[PDB]
Amino acid sequence: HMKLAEALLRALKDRGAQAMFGIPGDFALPFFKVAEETQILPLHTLSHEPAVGFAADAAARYSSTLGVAAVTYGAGAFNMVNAVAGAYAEKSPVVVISGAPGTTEGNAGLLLHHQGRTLDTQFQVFKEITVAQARLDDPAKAPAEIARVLGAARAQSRPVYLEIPRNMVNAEVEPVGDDPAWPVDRDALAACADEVLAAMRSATSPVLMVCVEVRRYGLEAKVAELAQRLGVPVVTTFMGRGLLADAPTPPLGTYIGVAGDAEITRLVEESDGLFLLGAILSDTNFAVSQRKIDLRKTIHAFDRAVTLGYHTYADIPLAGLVDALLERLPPSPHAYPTGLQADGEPIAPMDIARAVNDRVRAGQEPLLIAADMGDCLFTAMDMIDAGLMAPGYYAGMGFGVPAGIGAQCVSGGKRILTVVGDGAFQMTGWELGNCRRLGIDPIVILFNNASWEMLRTFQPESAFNDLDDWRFADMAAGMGGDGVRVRTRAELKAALDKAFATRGRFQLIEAMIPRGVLSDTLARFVQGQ
Amino acid sequence: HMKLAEALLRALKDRGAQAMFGIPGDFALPFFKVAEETQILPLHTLSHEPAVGFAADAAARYSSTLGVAAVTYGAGAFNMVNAVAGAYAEKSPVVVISGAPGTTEGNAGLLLHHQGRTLDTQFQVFKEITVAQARLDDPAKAPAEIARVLGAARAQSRPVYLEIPRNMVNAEVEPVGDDPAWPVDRDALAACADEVLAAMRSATSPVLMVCVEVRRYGLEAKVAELAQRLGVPVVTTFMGRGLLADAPTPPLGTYIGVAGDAEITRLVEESDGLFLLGAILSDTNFAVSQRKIDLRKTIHAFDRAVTLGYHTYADIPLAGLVDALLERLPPSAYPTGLQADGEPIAPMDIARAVNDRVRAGQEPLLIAADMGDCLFTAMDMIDAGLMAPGYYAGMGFGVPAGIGAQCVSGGKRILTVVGDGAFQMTGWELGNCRRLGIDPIVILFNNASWEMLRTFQPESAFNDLDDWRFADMAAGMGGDGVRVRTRAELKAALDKAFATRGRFQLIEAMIPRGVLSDTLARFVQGQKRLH
Amino acid sequence: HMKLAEALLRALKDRGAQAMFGIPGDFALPFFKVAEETQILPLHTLSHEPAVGFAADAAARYSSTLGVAAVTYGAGAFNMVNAVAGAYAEKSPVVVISGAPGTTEGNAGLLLHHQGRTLDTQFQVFKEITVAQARLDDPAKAPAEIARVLGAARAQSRPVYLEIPRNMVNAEVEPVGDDPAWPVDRDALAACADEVLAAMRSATSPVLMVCVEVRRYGLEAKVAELAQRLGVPVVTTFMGRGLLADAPTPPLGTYIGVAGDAEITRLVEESDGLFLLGAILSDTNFAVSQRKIDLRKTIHAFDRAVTLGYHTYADIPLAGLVDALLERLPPSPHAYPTGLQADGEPIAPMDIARAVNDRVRAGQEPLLIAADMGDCLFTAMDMIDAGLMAPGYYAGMGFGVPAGIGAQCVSGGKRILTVVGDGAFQMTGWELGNCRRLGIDPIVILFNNASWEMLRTFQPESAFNDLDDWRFADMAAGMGGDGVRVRTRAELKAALDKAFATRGRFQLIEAMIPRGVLSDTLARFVQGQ
Ligand SMILES: Cc1ncc(Cc2csc(CCOP(=O)(O)OP(=O)(O)O)c2C)c(N)n1
Ligand SMILES: Cc1ncc(Cc2csc(CCOP(=O)(O)OP(=O)(O)O)c2C)c(N)n1
Ligand SMILES: Cc1ncc(Cc2csc(CCOP(=O)(O)OP(=O)(O)O)c2C)c(N)n1
Ligand SMILES: O=C(O)C(=O)Cc1ccccc1
Ligand SMILES: O=C(O)C(=O)Cc1ccccc1
Ligand SMILES: O=C(O)C(=O)Cc1ccccc1
Ligand SMILES: O=C(O)C(=O)Cc1ccccc1
Ligand SMILES: O=C(O)C(=O)Cc1ccccc1
Ligand SMILES: O=C(O)C(=O)Cc1ccccc1
Ligand SMILES: [Mg+2]
Ligand SMILES: [Mg+2]
Ligand SMILES: [Mg+2]
Repeated sequence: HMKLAEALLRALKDRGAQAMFGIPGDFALPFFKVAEETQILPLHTLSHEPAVGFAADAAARYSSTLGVAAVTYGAGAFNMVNAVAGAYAEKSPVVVISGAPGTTEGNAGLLLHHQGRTLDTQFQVFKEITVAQARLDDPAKAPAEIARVLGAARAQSRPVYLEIPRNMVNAEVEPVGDDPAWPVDRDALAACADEVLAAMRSATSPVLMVCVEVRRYGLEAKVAELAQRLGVPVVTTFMGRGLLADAPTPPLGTYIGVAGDAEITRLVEESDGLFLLGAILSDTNFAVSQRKIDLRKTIHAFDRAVTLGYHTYADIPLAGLVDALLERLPPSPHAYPTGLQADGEPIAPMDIARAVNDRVRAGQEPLLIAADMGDCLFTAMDMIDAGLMAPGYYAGMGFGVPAGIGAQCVSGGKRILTVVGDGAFQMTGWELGNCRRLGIDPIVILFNNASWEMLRTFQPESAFNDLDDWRFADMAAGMGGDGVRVRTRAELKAALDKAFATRGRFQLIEAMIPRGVLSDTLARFVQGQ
Repeated sequence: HMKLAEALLRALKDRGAQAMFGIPGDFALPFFKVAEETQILPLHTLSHEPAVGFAADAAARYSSTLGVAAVTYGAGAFNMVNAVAGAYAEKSPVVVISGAPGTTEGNAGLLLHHQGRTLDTQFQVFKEITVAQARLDDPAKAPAEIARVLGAARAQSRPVYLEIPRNMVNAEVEPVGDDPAWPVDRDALAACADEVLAAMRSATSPVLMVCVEVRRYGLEAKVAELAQRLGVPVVTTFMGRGLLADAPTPPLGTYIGVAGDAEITRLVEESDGLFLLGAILSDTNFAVSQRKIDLRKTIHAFDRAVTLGYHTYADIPLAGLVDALLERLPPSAYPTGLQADGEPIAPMDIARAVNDRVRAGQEPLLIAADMGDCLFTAMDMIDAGLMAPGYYAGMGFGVPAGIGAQCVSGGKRILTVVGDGAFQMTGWELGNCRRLGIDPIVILFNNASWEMLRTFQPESAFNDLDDWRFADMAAGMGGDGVRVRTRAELKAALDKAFATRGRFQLIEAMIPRGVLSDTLARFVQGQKRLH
Repeated sequence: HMKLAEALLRALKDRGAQAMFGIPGDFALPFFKVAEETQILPLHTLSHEPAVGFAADAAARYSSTLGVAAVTYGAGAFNMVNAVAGAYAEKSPVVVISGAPGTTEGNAGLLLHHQGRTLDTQFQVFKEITVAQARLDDPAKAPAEIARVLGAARAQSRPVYLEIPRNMVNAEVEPVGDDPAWPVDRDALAACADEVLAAMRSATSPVLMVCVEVRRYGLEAKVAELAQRLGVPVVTTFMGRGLLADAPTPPLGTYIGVAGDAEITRLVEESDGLFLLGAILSDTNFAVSQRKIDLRKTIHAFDRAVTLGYHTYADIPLAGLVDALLERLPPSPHAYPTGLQADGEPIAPMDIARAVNDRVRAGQEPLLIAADMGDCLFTAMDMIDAGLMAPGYYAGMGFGVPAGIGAQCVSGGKRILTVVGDGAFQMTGWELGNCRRLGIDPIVILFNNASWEMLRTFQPESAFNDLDDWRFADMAAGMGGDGVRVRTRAELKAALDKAFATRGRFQLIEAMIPRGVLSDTLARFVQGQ
């Protein structure tokens, strides 16, 4: 036997969790107390719950494991609905742990601070944005519930929800067992793999298109081998940008329809054997298509199913399929913008892409990139990376900075490059004030165009997309980092070199960008939509 | 523009409805008044709501069309839940029409007679046993709703629910248009047909097994042609007994595993190309198997889907698949000898009697059977089709079904087989024959017992029933009854029943307790294994 | 420990159940086996499930206790929805026990005979017509579930639902404990009783109107004492006809608005202190009011609440209130149609009322009366009785005959008088064929007018209300009873005398009644509606 809170933390750690992010409240104090005193999982606090969710999500994307977000009842949990809905959409297994009233509280005739219409209102809301839930209000059942919920998060790669009455944190329970098993029919898998391979082999111009699930289930290496053995080109989706960064043979590029490279777009759209491997069928990934794409003519492996030839194979895990394909195969690109003119001219999005890329070509091992939504994301699309995480489908802003924070918190010393615009920084960039206590020194390039540019690009006439010029670099000092505003390419270049040479605190390079000055990609992308 | 009730009755007739069965109640009197006056559909009344449902259901089964059951709010509707769940389970499109309180009633601080906990309670209940429902409380929208709902009933071949406030019965509305269109992807259909056909051709011993949907969608003639072009034997499921009764080449037989003909069973379970066409995967159809059949290795077309090779093709209508297959293909013993002596009557003697008449020239009658040894015996009868609750297995279906079918059979007589247990539930409906202008022949297997249950658990006393003199009670209901105890009397009684028209003919056959068809005996043991 | 089925039967018996009615099916065989071999509760089978429900309901109304109805999965249970919905409406605590597939059945890839869309479909349907439900699929929990469900049936006086997987019938469990307790605030009760008494004392013409709950909770004797101590007249509702039959001072009559006695109607409608004690606020009870009745000006005690003076007292049990009123009070009629002319003239409804009433006045102790819906009920309204049960609010037909059967099954030798019309007899009158095996000999007076008269009375023009003339008396013999058709008052009188003098089998007096010939009450009642 052991305390329930302790059994839970150990169960998470046993399943790969590397840390726990959170913000306490009276309902969660007992649980945080156990998390801090046991130190089973490193405890990192943030300033506002959205960042807690985003960071757990990034830690999960970074290591392809479970992310852990702990909050208090109501004020905490409801403040994380947006980040969780986003993790659900982009299939990131974030474990939401919320404190709640004790099992005997609420029967005094009084309404309790933080509750919704009913004490169960919060549970009801999270049912909508998670794949499994459990209220750990029965010691006898807790272990099975925990294994069931965490088991679901790992299999479905989506968020789960655990509610812990505060009087149960220290209740004695048996250790948590293994995840329930999800049966897989060997004959179905065999047949599916046989039909998929045959479809790829009969195609004249086959294309392997990789997306999120490839990372979620840790299949990047195996999938590079599959492309290798099949002898076909690999292209990522917009959502899947950054996949196979460590592959001996990198993908040919990223498919962005009318907004991406013309040859990749033609290769993808004219393919008679397009294998959408673990892809989200989103507008962001396919609405930008120049020529209407017939999804029914593709091979689609997603959500533990495989569809092709107008029919679906149920209960087929991506990992199982990849292994099955490999077993049947015997052993055995778009240019990056470069050459930045570090002079006295104004900074444009692509100049930032060039600066980054030039240091790498010059010898700097690339950095994993965390990106927020805005032109910063369409610009990162042309950056050299060691992986990339961004809200490519949910597209909610605020992800960038806390994602870089969460990822670096578990990166074992490797720095994370963060790209975010002024609108997004206003929302959550402030979380950087926590870098000192957390012990990380991310490099953040803030695209300051004093505007919600993407929206102006969408509806140029409106005035509400105008924003003041916040002196983000001047405020960096107050949050404990080094901030520098840059207006010229030479200042940009120099600032970037200083940032990389300076560790110990966050480096905010505030890049002044004129309104109307965008990356090549964004413009066309918007019009495509 | 026209009255809602009238627009509904026309929409029902436009879709093949042939009659409306029902029992009235104050909340429905208006609706019934219109029906009676407009005569858009013959209005047949019965004694108890369960029969209303079964008859409407039998009528839909007989003509492969919609069935219409009209009842009153609460006391009427709720009393039909069992028949509707059964029609749902057995894919019969029964259209339930219920009278309801006026759109303004129930706002005087008072509860209304017949209502459930809430006025919407009945609606919530029916959502569980219907594929679509609609409360016709908006004249502007009634037409389109009638269309959506009746269309779902037709496409999915299951029951639907229509709730009519009594102050809406005579409300002006536009006429009802066509059902919405469920467009089928031609490319998917093509891929599906090609794969199914390839599988059938690569099999060395293919078998086409037909079940309910074949009749529901009126595909019997096309399936018989399909089998011919494919050159494959046709077998029915237990539920499908009676299918292709009027085909040039009838099915080889009916599969019932350990309880059926050993040859048919062998053919079915050894097949490397078992095509389950419109089949319900029920314990009644397959838990009888000699050896567990691996259903994932069959070709299964059911509920607008087609599964084979461990994958499924969604949105593929059974009729669409049959036609697709036919476009890819170029054209190309019953028990007898009743010994009419003084020996007691056993179930099989009854099949022999029925079959000898057919062999001597009698055109076979369609059979309506209830659940009990009557059904298992009917498995051995020559028929012009047969309807029974072979999956839901709910008793009481027998007599009402026979009645419902004969009401729409344009003169053809229906033979009904039923046990004493089931007759006690709905056999009494025969008292409506005169008024309905029908005279069905009813063979009542009377063993003073719930014999099928005794077979499951012989040690129990509660299966011993009293002896009711059903034949003696026939007269009071307007029919001719005769109780038979010997095989000779059985034979005489049957000839007289066929020779006598104008009144329903009831032949009450006394079967000794503990005497049951081998089929029933083996079926029960077969099912027991599943516990 | 003991077998679950056995624990359940004992729990029912401990709570007053006197019998179990049912029809088996393979899913329920194991349970019926236990019921028959243990004989904890006498087992009575019927022919069709509707009668099972109606009979359980009557047994419950008869002894003011729990009624027990046992059926098989699907074909059995769904066939009882109407009788159960009726018991729910008229507040009769019928315990529905249904057999179901074993906990491990249904996982073989096969659909199971009797199931609805899903295995849980039946459970879902019964939730709509019961106050509590439980699937006894966990031996550990079974005892608590049983006590919770049966506890709810007794407190709320409505049907409950128990589903028993067949593989659980013989599972070992601990004996069932007591019902969970439903707290009652002493101060609230005290205040409520004080305000009610004061309202009755300040009224100039107070009227105590009794309805169903008075019988359901066994308050007839105590309520007669209350009227006695308060010094006020007692009138029943239409639904409550038959209440206080054993009261030293019988009620003044039954309130049926424009369809009842004029003086009772005036007394009720002009009352400044109308106490609706345990009444159903139905159209059948109040829509017949001559003068619109302001329910808000009344005192209403129903469903564990009391409303008066535009306000409601929650959680006030009727029994508690009656006891409270009694504690604050120190110690201390409409004529019956009679004189039947037993001559050669045709039989009319009221003649039947007179025949019955004359035997009683002549010395025959009245019989409890079971009535179906139709003119038979409006006629029984003018009969002398030892109590009366009828679907006075739900108004569903088919209740009559099986109700008389169920009641007599638990009447300990007392005969039950049943009144039913031809339409209703066609539905369930056939259940009489079971009287011999069950050992009862009810007297049944069938009003044969070859018609659904009530409906013709409602819409005279229609032809579909015409019915053939079934020779019910001629068919009685086949069901093992004595049947006699009567056309003249002299035949009626004589038939009734023969019936009472003949015990050993059911006596069916088929009274031929001309169409259009009704009781006085029905005509006006219909027009009132
Ligand atoms: C939580 C949330 N609220 C609003 C929006 C809607 C939006 C999509 S893009 C954008 C403008 C972003 O301006 P930014 O300075 O960050 O970068 P840039 O456009 O290149 O100038 C907004 C407000 C989203 N996606 N999420
Ligand atoms: C509405 C309903 N309630 C109970 C049952 C359960 C049952 C299945 S079989 C059977 C006995 C039938 O006796 P019967 O005399 O009719 O025929 P036979 O067995 O050959 O003697 C019962 C009670 C079903 N299926 N449906
Ligand atoms: C289950 C159910 N279905 C229909 C109805 C609707 C109805 C209310 S009254 C009546 C006619 C009854 O004729 P009966 O011969 O029984 O007695 P009488 O009218 O005096 O001639 C019907 C059909 C109800 N209430 N319940
Ligand atoms: O601890 C919290 O989350 C709070 O909001 C503080 C608090 C605690 C109890 C009542 C009101 C506020
Ligand atoms: O999740 C994303 O946003 C991705 O693009 C996938 C990914 C995540 C982390 C490193 C590389 C790719
Ligand atoms: O018409 C019906 O369905 C009835 O049950 C008759 C009725 C109508 C109004 C109140 C009570 C009974
Ligand atoms: O619906 C049934 O019970 C069947 O067995 C199908 C059927 C119905 C009518 C005639 C032939 C087959
Ligand atoms: O026992 C019952 O309730 C039945 O309906 C009999 C039965 C049992 C198993 C399959 C089909 C019918
Ligand atoms: O429940 C009813 O129908 C009543 O009228 C109440 C009643 C029941 C049994 C005996 C006396 C009164
Ligand atoms: Mg901006
Ligand atoms: Mg029998
Ligand atoms: Mg009548």
